[PDB]
Amino acid sequence: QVQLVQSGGQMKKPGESMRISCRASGYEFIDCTLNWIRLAPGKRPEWMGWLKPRGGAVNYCRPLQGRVTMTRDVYSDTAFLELRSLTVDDTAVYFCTRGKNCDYNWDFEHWGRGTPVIV
Amino acid sequence: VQCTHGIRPVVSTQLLLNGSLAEEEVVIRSDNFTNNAKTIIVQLKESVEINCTRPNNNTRKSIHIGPGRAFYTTGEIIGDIRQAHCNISRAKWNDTLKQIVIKLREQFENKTIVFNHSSGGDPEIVMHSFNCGGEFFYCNSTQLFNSTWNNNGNTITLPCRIKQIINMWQEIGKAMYAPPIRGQIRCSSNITGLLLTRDGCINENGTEIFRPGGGDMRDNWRSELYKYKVVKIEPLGVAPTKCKRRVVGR
Amino acid sequence: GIGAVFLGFLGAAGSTMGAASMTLTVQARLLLSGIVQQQNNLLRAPEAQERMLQLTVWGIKQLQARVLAVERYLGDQQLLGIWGCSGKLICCTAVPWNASWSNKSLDRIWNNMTWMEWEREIDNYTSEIYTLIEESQNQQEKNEQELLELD
Amino acid sequence: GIGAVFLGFLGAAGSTMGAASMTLTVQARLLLSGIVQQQNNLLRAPEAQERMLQLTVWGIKQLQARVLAVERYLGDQQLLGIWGCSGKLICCTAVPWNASWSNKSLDRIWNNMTWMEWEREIDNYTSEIYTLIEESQNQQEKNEQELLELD
Amino acid sequence: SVLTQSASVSGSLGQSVTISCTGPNSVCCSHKSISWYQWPPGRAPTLIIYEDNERAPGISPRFSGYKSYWSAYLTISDLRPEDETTYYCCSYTHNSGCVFGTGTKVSVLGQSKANPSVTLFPPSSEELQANKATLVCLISDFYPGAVTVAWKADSSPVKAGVETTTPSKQSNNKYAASSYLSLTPEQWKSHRSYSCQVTHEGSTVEKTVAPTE
Amino acid sequence: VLTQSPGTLSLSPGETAIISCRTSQYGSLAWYQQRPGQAPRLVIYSGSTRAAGIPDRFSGSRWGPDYNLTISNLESGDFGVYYCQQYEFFGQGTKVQV
Amino acid sequence: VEKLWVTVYYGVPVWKEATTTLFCASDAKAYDTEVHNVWATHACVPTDPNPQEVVLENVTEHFNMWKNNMVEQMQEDIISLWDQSLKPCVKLTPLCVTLNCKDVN
Amino acid sequence: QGQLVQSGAELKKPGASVKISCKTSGYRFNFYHINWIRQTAGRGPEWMGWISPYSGDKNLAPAFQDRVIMTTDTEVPVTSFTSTGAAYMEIRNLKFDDTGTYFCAKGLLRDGSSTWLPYLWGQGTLLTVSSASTKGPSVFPLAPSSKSTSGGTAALGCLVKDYFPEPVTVSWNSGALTSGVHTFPAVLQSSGLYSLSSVVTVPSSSLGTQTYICNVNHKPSNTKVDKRVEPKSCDKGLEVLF
Ligand SMILES: *[C@@H]1O[C@H](CO)[C@@H](O[C@@H]2O[C@H](CO)[C@@H](O[C@@H]3O[C@H](CO[C@H]4O[C@H](CO[C@H]5O[C@H](CO)[C@@H](O)[C@H](O)[C@@H]5O)[C@@H](O)[C@H](O[C@H]5O[C@H](CO)[C@@H](O)[C@H](O)[C@@H]5O)[C@@H]4O)[C@@H](O)[C@H](O[C@H]4O[C@H](CO)[C@@H](O)[C@H](O)[C@@H]4O[C@H]4O[C@H](CO)[C@@H](O)[C@H](O)[C@@H]4O[C@H]4O[C@H](CO)[C@@H](O)[C@H](O)[C@@H]4O)[C@@H]3O)[C@H](O)[C@H]2NC(C)=O)[C@H](O)[C@H]1NC(C)=O
Ligand SMILES: *[C@@H]1O[C@H](CO)[C@@H](O[C@@H]2O[C@H](CO)[C@@H](O[C@@H]3O[C@H](CO[C@H]4O[C@H](CO)[C@@H](O)[C@H](O[C@H]5O[C@H](CO)[C@@H](O)[C@H](O)[C@@H]5O)[C@@H]4O)[C@@H](O)[C@H](O[C@H]4O[C@H](CO)[C@@H](O)[C@H](O)[C@@H]4O[C@H]4O[C@H](CO)[C@@H](O)[C@H](O)[C@@H]4O[C@H]4O[C@H](CO)[C@@H](O)[C@H](O)[C@@H]4O)[C@@H]3O)[C@H](O)[C@H]2NC(C)=O)[C@H](O)[C@H]1NC(C)=O
Ligand SMILES: *[C@@H]1O[C@H](CO)[C@@H](O[C@@H]2O[C@H](CO)[C@@H](O[C@@H]3O[C@H](CO[C@H]4O[C@H](CO)[C@@H](O)[C@H](O[C@H]5O[C@H](CO)[C@@H](O)[C@H](O)[C@@H]5O[C@H]5O[C@H](CO)[C@@H](O)[C@H](O)[C@@H]5O)[C@@H]4O)[C@@H](O)[C@H](O[C@H]4O[C@H](CO)[C@@H](O)[C@H](O)[C@@H]4O[C@H]4O[C@H](CO)[C@@H](O)[C@H](O)[C@@H]4O)[C@@H]3O)[C@H](O)[C@H]2NC(C)=O)[C@H](O)[C@H]1NC(C)=O
Ligand SMILES: *[C@@H]1O[C@H](CO)[C@@H](O[C@@H]2O[C@H](CO)[C@@H](O[C@@H]3O[C@H](CO[C@H]4O[C@H](CO[C@H]5O[C@H](CO)[C@@H](O)[C@H](O)[C@@H]5O)[C@@H](O)[C@H](O[C@H]5O[C@H](CO)[C@@H](O)[C@H](O)[C@@H]5O)[C@@H]4O)[C@@H](O)[C@H](O[C@H]4O[C@H](CO)[C@@H](O)[C@H](O)[C@@H]4O)[C@@H]3O)[C@H](O)[C@H]2NC(C)=O)[C@H](O)[C@H]1NC(C)=O
Ligand SMILES: *[C@@H]1O[C@H](CO)[C@@H](O[C@@H]2O[C@H](CO)[C@@H](O[C@@H]3O[C@H](CO)[C@@H](O)[C@H](O[C@H]4O[C@H](CO)[C@@H](O)[C@H](O)[C@@H]4O)[C@@H]3O)[C@H](O)[C@H]2NC(C)=O)[C@H](O)[C@H]1NC(C)=O
Ligand SMILES: *[C@@H]1O[C@H](CO)[C@@H](O[C@@H]2O[C@H](CO)[C@@H](O[C@@H]3O[C@H](CO)[C@@H](O)[C@H](O)[C@@H]3O)[C@H](O)[C@H]2NC(C)=O)[C@H](O)[C@H]1NC(C)=O
Ligand SMILES: *[C@@H]1O[C@H](CO)[C@@H](O[C@@H]2O[C@H](CO)[C@@H](O[C@@H]3O[C@H](CO)[C@@H](O)[C@H](O)[C@@H]3O)[C@H](O)[C@H]2NC(C)=O)[C@H](O)[C@H]1NC(C)=O
Ligand SMILES: *[C@@H]1O[C@H](CO)[C@@H](O[C@@H]2O[C@H](CO)[C@@H](O)[C@H](O)[C@H]2NC(C)=O)[C@H](O)[C@H]1NC(C)=O
Ligand SMILES: *[C@@H]1O[C@H](CO)[C@@H](O[C@@H]2O[C@H](CO)[C@@H](O)[C@H](O)[C@H]2NC(C)=O)[C@H](O)[C@H]1NC(C)=O
Ligand SMILES: *[C@@H]1O[C@H](CO)[C@@H](O)[C@H](O)[C@H]1NC(C)=O
Ligand SMILES: *[C@@H]1O[C@H](CO)[C@@H](O)[C@H](O)[C@H]1NC(C)=O
Ligand SMILES: *[C@@H]1O[C@H](CO)[C@@H](O)[C@H](O)[C@H]1NC(C)=O
Ligand SMILES: *[C@@H]1O[C@H](CO)[C@@H](O)[C@H](O)[C@H]1NC(C)=O
Ligand SMILES: *[C@@H]1O[C@H](CO)[C@@H](O)[C@H](O)[C@H]1NC(C)=O
Repeated sequence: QVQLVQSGGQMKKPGESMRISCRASGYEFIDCTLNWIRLAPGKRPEWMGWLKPRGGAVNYCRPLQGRVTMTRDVYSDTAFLELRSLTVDDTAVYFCTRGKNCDYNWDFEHWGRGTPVIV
Repeated sequence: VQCTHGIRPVVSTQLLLNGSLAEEEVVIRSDNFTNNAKTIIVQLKESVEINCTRPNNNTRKSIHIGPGRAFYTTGEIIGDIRQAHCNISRAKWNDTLKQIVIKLREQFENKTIVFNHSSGGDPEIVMHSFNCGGEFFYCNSTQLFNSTWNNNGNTITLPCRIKQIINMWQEIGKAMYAPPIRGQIRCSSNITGLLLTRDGCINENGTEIFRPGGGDMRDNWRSELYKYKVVKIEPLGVAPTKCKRRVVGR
Repeated sequence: GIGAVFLGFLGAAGSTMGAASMTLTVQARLLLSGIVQQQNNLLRAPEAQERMLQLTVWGIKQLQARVLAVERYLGDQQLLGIWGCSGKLICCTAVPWNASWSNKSLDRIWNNMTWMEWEREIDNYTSEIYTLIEESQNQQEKNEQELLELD
Repeated sequence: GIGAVFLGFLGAAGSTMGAASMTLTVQARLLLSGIVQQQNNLLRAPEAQERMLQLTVWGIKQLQARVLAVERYLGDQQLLGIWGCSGKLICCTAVPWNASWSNKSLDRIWNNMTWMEWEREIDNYTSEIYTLIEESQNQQEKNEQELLELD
Repeated sequence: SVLTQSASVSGSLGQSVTISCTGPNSVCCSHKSISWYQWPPGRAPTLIIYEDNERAPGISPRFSGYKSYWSAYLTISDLRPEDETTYYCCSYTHNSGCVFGTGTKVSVLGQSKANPSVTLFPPSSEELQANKATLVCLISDFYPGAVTVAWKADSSPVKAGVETTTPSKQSNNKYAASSYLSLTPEQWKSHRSYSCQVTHEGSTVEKTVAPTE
Repeated sequence: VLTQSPGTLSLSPGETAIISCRTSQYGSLAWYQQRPGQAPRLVIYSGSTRAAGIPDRFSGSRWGPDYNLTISNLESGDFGVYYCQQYEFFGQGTKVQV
Repeated sequence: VEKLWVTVYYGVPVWKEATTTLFCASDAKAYDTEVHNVWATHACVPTDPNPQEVVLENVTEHFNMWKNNMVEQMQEDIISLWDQSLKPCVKLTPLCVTLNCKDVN
Repeated sequence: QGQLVQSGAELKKPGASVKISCKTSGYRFNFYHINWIRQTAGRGPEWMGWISPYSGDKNLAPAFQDRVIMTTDTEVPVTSFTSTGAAYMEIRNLKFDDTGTYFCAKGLLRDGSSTWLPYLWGQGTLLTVSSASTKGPSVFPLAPSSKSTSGGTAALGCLVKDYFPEPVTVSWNSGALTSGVHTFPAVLQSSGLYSLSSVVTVPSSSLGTQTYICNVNHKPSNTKVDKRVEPKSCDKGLEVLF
């Protein structure tokens, strides 16, 4: 059993900054790696990047590089996602997930919860 | 063997210091290279010496919180106030980067390669951290990792910050205060390899980016303990040969 | 020559089953005392702090592993006992060779396969084999007894 | 049939001394390795926290008892050695049967009493008996020596 | 060759037959090992027995072997029709040095033979524009391998340009053979309808074919 | 890079469907399925292997450039959109409706 | 062959992939000079002067650095030593006082 | 449990060099010897010599001791129990009778009496040695002719003429045709050329449903010419079926 939950509806105008939450339980937070997905309606599920929660080591995709900012806080088991310079391109809902095991991250067995975002 | 070779348990965050060098030509090691969430370990053939220092001549000051114990700190600074750093030949370093790219192009396509500063994380990861004479450094390694290597003088001085309150292994509200070391300190490490992390979103220009990894610590040991493996001996074994248990008579 | 000269621990790992049949003492020794000779000898170095501050982190790593090595060793010596042959190294039985274990012939077993290789091909049956030797002893142990009564 | 089939640990507890004389291996095995086979096998379950947080409360309960089991076992193997017979299970001596130990006859000893029952009736003399076998070896050990000198 | 091994031997079906090896003391047979192979003509060799007594791996007990001080022997038993091949033996020691045998056309007998099936293919239109005219006679499904070719042109004896073959063993442990006839388009065209003769079991077979057809 | 074919994907509860996916380089295959309110649900973690709560119907089956996911005996929960995932990449995906 | 029989052998050259509690060797020039406290180095045995190794002929073992427990053992150890060595050392818990900091030049 | 492959037919001339190697699979190359045997029609299958890929010890035949020299490459492991490797045998100062079907052969045991004696055998790549030129197998079709009018078959195959040297091979529909395969070898004319043919078995009822073509080739000439049998014809046994 490994629960996951995030924030909710937060409307913003293009060219601004935002921030969301992603609390989790059921495992050694720092041991297993996390990641996000910019799943667009109609379009292909776009990957954003991953994060190692122990040291904070990260990896970002080019279209989201500079804009995206993945963070965390083990004192609260909560992985943050900050995103500046907003557009219509990135209006869709986001989802934070982890792999089936620490051994392999790309087998997403555990996903997040609905997070409405409006632009 | 009965025991391994001498494994110096140094703990760094970006470059691999005082380890063992490659034997023939430099080598690159990863679990899977498509697994962009997997650390690329490099092992140098030629070690590149890196000199470092905290130039300040410090004075110890024992403030006794007691009863039978005191908290030591820098009373003052005898002389000029200066910045900690690390010196390395940029010729040696980038001619070493030549060693790497050609063996990097072996695992990848002959497509041109680029190096970059760390995307993010704690000062531990985003900066070359290490102990030098008892004090913990955090060198800003943008300089060593900012280059594009294709086909068709002076030296480097990396700025460093000293931290005293530190948390190795990222423990549960458990931190360690290293007391200041008296006077100035100057130490010299051999870069023997390092850790890279690929950016898994291949681009037209791109082409393939590699920034200093070092989130987990298990690789520091893999970098040396790769040579070895453990087995359990099982000396008992049964096999047929024409011979009965000599009981044709009793 | 070859059997009367030096070889080394685990040297015949990739040598034929027949070849290895000379270099048993090599890997029949040091199963225990491979470390108790070295430990006692190297530990009496002029330190005088053997087990200082009572026991430590290396304290249990050794004892948890010291106490293993012997029972692990005494497990194989218990088999030699319970099979009635602690002459070690080599010992025949009345238990015949069920070809269901390996249909193959003698010639190639000792001169082409190696023990690492062989014990694999026979791994699954070893349990059934080992249990046959125990029941081979007890038949003999009762047959001994019966004759102790009448003479 | 009966001696070549299954029985079980301590099965002949209430069986005659003669009956039990077949099922020794059953209770001659597992004296040690009864637990080291099971421990090593069951402990390598996918836990990866064998001896985590160093040693604990179950830490000593086992090792204090692990280290017992072997010396306890090696005590009986030391007797087999010091009586000159580590063939185990069954072994004759020159020490004759002092009827002061038990005046009773052969017929009923092996076919009516059980070992639990018997070892009780003979418990008090065992000390004197055991010491007789040791002095039986040493007579033989000197008699061996004397002949090593002259041939 | 050096070692003398019986060149000819035969045996009926369901029975046994023996092949022997002999030579000077140097090449046979005391203090020397002896081997036996089932070397098929047209295919890769197979191994039979070697200790000398111990069989080869994956070989039936039917094959036995013996060695006297002067000669070696091989006893295949309860025969099969797939055994019609040739057999060589060898002489060797531990340090070295295979001295191969002269071989043996063994002959498995007592089997139900069969009549052949012929297909005469004439040259096509494009081939004749090369220019060259070639008549190719085929033979299949027949054993033992024995055929006597007799081309005929204008129903006269053809002595010039005789292309014939030896019967090669087919994959079903039976035999197969082919035949040709080099000829110029000048004679080929205008030659009163061709023919092609072949025979087995003393019963001749033929298929006459036309030029302009 | 992934080529998830084909696109239309509309059938009855009493039928069978097979979704293909193409790639240049090798990798670790997987599959998902979206729902009203719900997010993508994993159904395959190696290729041959199934996820939790997955019957024998979900047949993964081809060692070659073309890999497919078959879910015979369709149902009402099967409506939604699927995607094929290989490492960081994703498939075009396909929506099946009422 | 003949009436073949099982015969048992003790001392065969056979092993299996395994994991178990290792132990550490120290250095001679390291232990002798005090260096006061240093990790948990003092509690180790000394390494043998003769760096003894035996080469294995005709073997080709499989190695995979990534799944190697010696490193899951190494860091396990490395952390344990630190914690225990700092167990007795001075606690700075009351120094959580409000620090009135001016900067330096 | 393994298999061996070799070097293809390398045509050379009397008074030249020719190299013939052997590469392994499914077994430890170092663990076993590598023997060499040809198939001289005049002499017989003469054994040339063996060599140890581990100890580098040899034992050549005094016939070619000075002539030939053997050598081996390193071993490339696949698993902990299997591997791959290479071995060689070059021969200079050639004559005419140095010919036949050449076999490489792995030993039988790692130890014992019959250590070096071969168990597993190679392909058998034929070798001729003459100063004459080389001619390509011009492929052409044949006018169809039935084998049996009772059963109902429509036999068809391709024809090769005037080729040199052996071997030549045929596969139908690029390895996409299984049953009904029948081939045979060639013979040397008075002129000095080899020539062969092929044949297949299919019914005369269904003609234009399946399509077959002969993928003919030749290693020394370097060509892979293809052909197809023209169905439009008139014979004796095939017109009764139509
Ligand atoms: C990769 O590998 C490289 C290579 O190994 C690593 O680089 C190495 O790093 C280590 C540590 O990080 C260095 O070792 C320390 O060196 C310092 C300084 O060196 C002293 O000695 C030099 C000459 O060597 C002499 O001594 C050695 C033995 O140390 C002896 O073998 C030799 O024959 C010779 O006799 C001097 O040149 C040096 O500088 C002096 O001169 C300068 C002008 O020339 C002047 O500016 C300096 O101020 C100084 O006067 C210096 O004297 C050592 O201090 C240190 O030893 C400390 O630690 C041990 C263990 O605890 C202790 O026994 C020592 O006594 C000493 O600790 C006390 O003394 C310190 C002052 O000496 C003081 O600062 C400490 O706080 C401590 O004080 C305590 O004890 C005193 C009583 O002793 C008490 O009164 C106090 O109250 C207090 O309680 C180590 O030896 C290597 O030098 C360095 N190597 C190289 C080539 O750079 C690299 O780090 C690795 N990479 C990574 C990532 O790990
Ligand atoms: C990390 O990165 C790794 C890479 O560094 C990556 O590992 C690789 O992953 C792939 C896929 O996941 C593995 O599979 C390979 O797939 C090839 C498919 O080719 C077949 O299909 C083609 C299209 O259908 C055909 O075109 C092709 O040729 C045929 O068709 C032609 C049509 O014209 C025709 O002309 C041809 O003549 C031919 O008939 C073929 O049919 C496959 O080819 C590939 O190579 C294997 O086969 C080769 C011979 O064709 C061998 O030379 C080669 O060595 C491969 O052999 C496999 O089997 C051997 C015996 O078991 C093993 O010794 C080999 O190691 C290899 O083992 C694979 O199969 C084992 C079966 O039990 C399996 O247990 C192994 O685990 C392994 O899967 C090969 O099969 C590829 O093997 C992986 N490794 C490498 C080094 O590439 C990995 O996925 C990444 N992730 C992780 C977590 O590791
Ligand atoms: C014992 O006592 C305990 C007491 O603790 C009891 O348990 C607690 O009860 C609490 C309340 O009863 C509960 O706390 C709250 O839970 C909220 C659940 O979220 C719903 O509402 C949000 C909107 O607030 C909505 O976004 C969510 O989902 C929408 O989107 C998903 C996306 O997939 C849809 O699937 C879903 O349908 C839904 O609506 C969307 O779809 C419909 C169509 O279906 C459309 O019509 C809609 O338009 C829409 O698109 C959930 O539905 C949680 O949201 C609360 O947290 C928010 O609010 C607080 C302030 O109220 C704020 O501080 C938070 O940060 C967060 O704010 C965010 O939302 C704001 C809007 O409200 C927005 O303005 C902000 O910017 C933020 O984005 C709140 O946490 C608590 O969880 C439970 N505890 C447990 C453990 O269960 C317990 O019941 C008692 N037991 C007994 C026996 O008595
Ligand atoms: C790793 O694996 C490899 C491969 O599996 C394994 O190598 C095998 O090792 C076994 C055991 O040693 C070998 O088996 C033996 O083979 C002997 C055949 O070689 C003899 O003959 C050679 C030919 O000499 C003749 O010809 C030359 C000129 O050509 C002439 O000058 C000579 O006078 C002679 O006429 C000879 O060169 C060879 O020499 C060996 O010894 C010399 C020293 O004397 C040494 O310097 C060489 O390097 C070489 O080792 C040798 O004399 C065979 O005779 C021998 O037979 C004896 O034992 C068997 C049973 O054991 C009896 O049946 C028999 O009667 C004899 O008593 C035995 O069969 C096998 O050939 C190897 N195979 C390969 C491929 O190398 C390694 O040992 C393995 N290593 C480890 C560590 O495990
Ligand atoms: C290494 O990797 C990085 C990250 O992927 C990659 O990033 C690009 O670097 C260029 C610099 O050449 C960035 O362009 C500018 O850089 C300057 C510093 O030189 C910054 O000050 C700029 O940021 C400010 O200004 C912008 C407007 O000019 C503002 O929009 C912004 O919010 C800041 O206020 C600016 O970043 C370029 O932006 C990034 N690209 C991305 C996607 O972040 C770099 O090229 C790589 N280099 C190598 C050698 O590998
Ligand atoms: C293990 O080996 C024992 C013998 O040591 C096997 O027991 C014997 O098995 C044979 C069957 O192979 C029994 O029957 C006899 O077989 C021969 C032909 O095979 C036939 O000529 C006889 O008339 C009879 O059918 C034989 O009775 C039996 N012996 C006993 C005492 O029961 C045993 O089967 C082997 N088991 C395995 C798993 O290999
Ligand atoms: C234990 O058994 C030994 C013999 O194995 C006993 O020693 C022997 O005991 C007898 C007495 O019973 C000694 O004397 C002889 O007795 C018979 C009649 O009993 C008599 O005919 C003889 O003339 C003589 O009296 C005998 O000498 C003695 N043997 C030795 C070597 O001393 C021993 O007494 C037994 N002890 C116990 C506690 O049972
Ligand atoms: C020279 O470098 C270029 C890159 O600057 C190489 O081009 C790559 O070639 C590989 C195949 O060899 C392709 O997979 C890459 O996509 C190419 N990348 C780019 C950016 O062009 C080129 O191959 C190199 N040439 C040599 C001879 O080394
Ligand atoms: C590589 O070349 C591409 C163009 O081929 C550059 O791409 C631009 O990247 C910026 C972000 O930094 C985007 O806003 C632009 O839209 C991109 N333009 C195009 C035409 O793609 C990229 O900057 C180049 N990279 C480097 C390091 O010079
Ligand atoms: C043992 O049996 C298998 C078939 O089960 C066979 O392939 C193998 O060759 C046999 N081995 C021997 C030595 O006969
Ligand atoms: C021994 O021979 C058998 C077949 O006879 C073979 O399967 C096995 O691989 C051989 N052993 C070695 C080490 O080659
Ligand atoms: C042994 O002696 C006791 C008396 O001390 C007697 O009651 C008992 O019956 C005797 N046993 C035998 C078997 O004679
Ligand atoms: C055996 O017999 C004796 C007397 O002959 C008796 O005292 C003893 O109780 C009997 N044992 C049992 C178990 O009944
Ligand atoms: C720097 O700060 C110190 C703090 O005591 C002060 O005394 C000094 O004057 C400052 N330097 C300058 C240049 O103002």
